[PDB]
Amino acid sequence: QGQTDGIYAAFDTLMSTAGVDSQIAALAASEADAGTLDAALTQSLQEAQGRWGLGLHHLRHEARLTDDGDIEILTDGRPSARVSEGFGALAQAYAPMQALDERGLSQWAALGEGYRAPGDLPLAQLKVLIEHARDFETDWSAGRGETFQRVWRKGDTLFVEVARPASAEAALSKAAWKVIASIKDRAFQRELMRRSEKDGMLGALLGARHAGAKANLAQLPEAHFTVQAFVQTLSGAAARNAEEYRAALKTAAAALEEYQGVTTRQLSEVLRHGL
Amino acid sequence: RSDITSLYKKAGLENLYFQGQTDGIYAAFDTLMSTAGVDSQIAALAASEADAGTLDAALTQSLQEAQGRWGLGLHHLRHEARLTDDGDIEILTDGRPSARVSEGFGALAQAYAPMQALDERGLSQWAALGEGYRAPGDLPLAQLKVLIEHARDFETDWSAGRGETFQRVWRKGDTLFVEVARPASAEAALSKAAWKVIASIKDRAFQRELMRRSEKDGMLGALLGARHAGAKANLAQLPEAHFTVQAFVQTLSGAAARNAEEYRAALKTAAAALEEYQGVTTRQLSEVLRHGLRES
Amino acid sequence: GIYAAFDTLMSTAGVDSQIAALAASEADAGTLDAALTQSLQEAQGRWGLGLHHLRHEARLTDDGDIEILTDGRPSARVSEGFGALAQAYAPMQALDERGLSQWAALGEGYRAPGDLPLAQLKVLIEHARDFETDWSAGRGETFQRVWRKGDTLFVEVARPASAEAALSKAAWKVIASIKDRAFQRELMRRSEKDGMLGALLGARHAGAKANLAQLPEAHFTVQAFVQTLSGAAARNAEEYRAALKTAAAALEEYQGVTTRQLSEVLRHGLRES
Amino acid sequence: DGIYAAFDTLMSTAGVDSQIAALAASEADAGTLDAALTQSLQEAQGRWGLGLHHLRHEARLTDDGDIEILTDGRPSARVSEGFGALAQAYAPMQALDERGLSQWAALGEGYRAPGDLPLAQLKVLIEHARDFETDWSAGRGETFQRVWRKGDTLFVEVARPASAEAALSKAAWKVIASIKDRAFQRELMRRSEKDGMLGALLGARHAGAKANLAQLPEAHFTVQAFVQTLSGAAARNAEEYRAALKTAAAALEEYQGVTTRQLSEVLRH
Repeated sequence: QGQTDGIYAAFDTLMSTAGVDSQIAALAASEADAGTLDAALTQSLQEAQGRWGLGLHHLRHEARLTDDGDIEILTDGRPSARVSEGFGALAQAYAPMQALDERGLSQWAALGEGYRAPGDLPLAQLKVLIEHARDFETDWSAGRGETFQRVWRKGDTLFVEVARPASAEAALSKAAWKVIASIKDRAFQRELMRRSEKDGMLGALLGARHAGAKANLAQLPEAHFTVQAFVQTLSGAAARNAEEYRAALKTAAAALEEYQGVTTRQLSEVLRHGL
Repeated sequence: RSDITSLYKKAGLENLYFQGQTDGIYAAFDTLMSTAGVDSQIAALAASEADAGTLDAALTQSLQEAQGRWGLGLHHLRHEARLTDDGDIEILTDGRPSARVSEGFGALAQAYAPMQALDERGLSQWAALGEGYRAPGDLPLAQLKVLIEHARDFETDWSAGRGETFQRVWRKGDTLFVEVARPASAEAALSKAAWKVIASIKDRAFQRELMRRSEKDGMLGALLGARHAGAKANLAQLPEAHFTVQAFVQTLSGAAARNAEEYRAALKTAAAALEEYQGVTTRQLSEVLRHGLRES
Repeated sequence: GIYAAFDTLMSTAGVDSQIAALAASEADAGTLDAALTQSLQEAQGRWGLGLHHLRHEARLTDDGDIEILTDGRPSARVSEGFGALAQAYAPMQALDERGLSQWAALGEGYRAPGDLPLAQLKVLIEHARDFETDWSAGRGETFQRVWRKGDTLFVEVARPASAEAALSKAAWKVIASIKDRAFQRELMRRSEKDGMLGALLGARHAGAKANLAQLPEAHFTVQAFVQTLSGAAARNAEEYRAALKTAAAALEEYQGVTTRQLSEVLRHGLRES
Repeated sequence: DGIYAAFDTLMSTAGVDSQIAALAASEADAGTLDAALTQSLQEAQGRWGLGLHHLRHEARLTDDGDIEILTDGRPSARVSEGFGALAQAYAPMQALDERGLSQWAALGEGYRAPGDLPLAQLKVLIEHARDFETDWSAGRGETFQRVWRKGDTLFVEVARPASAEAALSKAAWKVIASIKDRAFQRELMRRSEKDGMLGALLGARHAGAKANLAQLPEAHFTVQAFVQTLSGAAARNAEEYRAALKTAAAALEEYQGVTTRQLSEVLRH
């Protein structure tokens, strides 16, 4: 038996947690050769990995269509999960692959086994690496505004990663907190904050019905995946220029804040529409 | 006739050169290796009945070490040597046959020439790590320190070093390679060895005779009683007429390979070893040069 | 002053220009300019730089200098140093792997093989207008070529040599002739760290090492000799062959003479040290 | 005002189909017409055998409407002045020897190789020399030949000298041998012993009529030579030269043959 096409909307919804607009349901109606879909699915998955912050830059990520219309997610050519299995299935397939420190930062090297420079490396020395080394990679270091950052290079491309780890459940809940906190009507704010004692911060925002809220509480991809990182890349000459590097670092930090605000804005709109 | 006299003289000198050498293609390879300062003892392995695989490994390891001395600039190629069924030794670069030792040493030099890319200083223009960025060879040590401590595979250009040398450094994986070079043609090396011989003569009369000759024909010609280029032709079959020590590669690994001060120490070690190897010639050639002496 | 500097520069080619004496004789500016240009052209025919296609001139300047021109344009002034002269010339040269010039003496056009059958070269010498052969080997490890310009046949024989090598050879002659065993041995030991010349001069340190690089002998040396035939001789192939022998003899002579004179200069400086 | 046809008629005597009148009738400008006039003149000079290779040949127009002829930039003749006028302008510049061959060197001042060089030697000059020139040497079939190079072009000239008067006498001969009445033929062939072939056909008086009727350029110019050129690599290939030599000899045969046949029709009509 062959499955359905809700699979494509589900994948789009998964991608949206990473800040990626994949438009796979639309491409699916274009009736383009599977090759086109496999290419689009894989491209989107790779962007998503850049932002989820699981720390799997060393793995080969790909997604393909299957004989029964399913979407298969693979790492290093090994199947990890199918979208039809649910979002928790995928995040749980990924979890054993991670190596995290007590801050939630990946301890895997983007370039793989080898030497990594220390995170506290002064800019004066990092500039020498950028200008005159070939491949190199640094460890995490503290950044501005409670972020963490690292840089590495592979071949022609320089990668600047800025991260602020958060569990999906806590990012989601904190987003609901921000929606409630930024209310001007003290009475309405108080009513919502009291409702959350029994319904939860998110359920208090009244997504829909009682069971409908459950449908929007435990199976949501936002409860399994969230934006923890942003990766900004430079190529060619730009990849060996310290000024371009600094600019990319500022860009990555700014983009990180923007993408970590999506859940708050979305829940804010939900509350607006619920009134 | 002049060609028969020359034939006799060349054969006499060759008999003297390979007197005490053991084995045939194996002795030829041992002498080839001795030009690079490598004591390979391949004939000894063959005499001890070692199996063919061991001998192949020995040939290859010795060839690689020698490539680190000859100064050809083929660090980017894989060098192998292997025994063949017809009694030869086949020399390969990147897995492709390039020469056979039975064809002579000038043939080996000719086989390598199309692969070389030497600048006007005699230094190779090829990167040891192949296509890719190379750092300036005159970086401040404070910046080269960063590359040595924290980079992965990196490479610098040649620059002058202390004592009329040239130097560069690169890292491949776990190993830091420190190369010190002072180019010198095989012919110039022969001239220098003959010079050391003449300079060491203690009989002033004979020494001044040799010097007098060295003004018209060369240093080597003075020793061999021959005009220049005649004296060279007499040695054209010997490996010393085609290969000599032009460089020395000192390696560091482990923690020492990310210690800038160990890098600075390795430069001095490599330069010392280079000067030592370039001050002496092969034992065999020395026996040849000192044979046709009247006085001591 | 400058006149002696020029005479020295000319002596590196075996050319005895005698400019210092001519100026001391109160010769007029024209006579001196003519002598400077004549000597310079003779020297160009022996330095082996390979600039036969360029016109070489030299002339006095008001401020006591000598200006050296190629194709009528200033190339260098003597007061700037001999390394500056060699540097001025270097961009104009095109030396092959043997040190032989790749330029055609006649400029653009066809050049014949240098290994051409002698019976055929005879035809070119007898019946051609302007023609030119490429380089080829000659007698006694020399190289040779020939070309025609109008009524004159030019036969060039070359034995390329490095100026620093000839300078080293002269220093070696001096050391080899020292009659004081202890001192001779001292210099021979010193010549392994410092060079042959550096040891001779005591040039142990920088600055001295740089000063011995400003010698004209460190940049120019006799590498070739050009023999000319004109009139009927310029179309007689046997006269051409004779010219090869004469030019080779002249080259051997000038190389030997200039090295011997350099040796005597260095020895004199040593004794006066 | 048939000046353009007159130039075409002059070019006809060299075997040159100049088609100049075709261009003037087509509103060609003075630039292209001067180019056409000069081009045609130059190749005609190659075949007339005048021996003026060392001079620059140029043909420009004037306001009155005539092809002014110039050599080395100096005016020499004008078409409106007649064809014999042109031949007389050229005569003082020529230097023909006792064989009808020019003594002038095509390259001008400088060494000229002797004529009778073995091909083994000439091969060398072709392969390895820069500019060179040879004197005249006899070829096959009572022809004469020489070769010279200038820059990147090799010039191979083959000639069989013949005066215009000889051209006319040969045309008249060929006409007479066409006569199908041996009696009339025998009378004419015998009359020629005192009048010449041309006089035999003139029929009134040789000495006078042959001069009074000298209105056509055929009385002043004919084909004596052919110059074939090679350039680039071909100009140093001994085989290309050898082929060019034979081609030029063949072409000369053809052009003298055609010119004779054309004279036949002119004399028969």
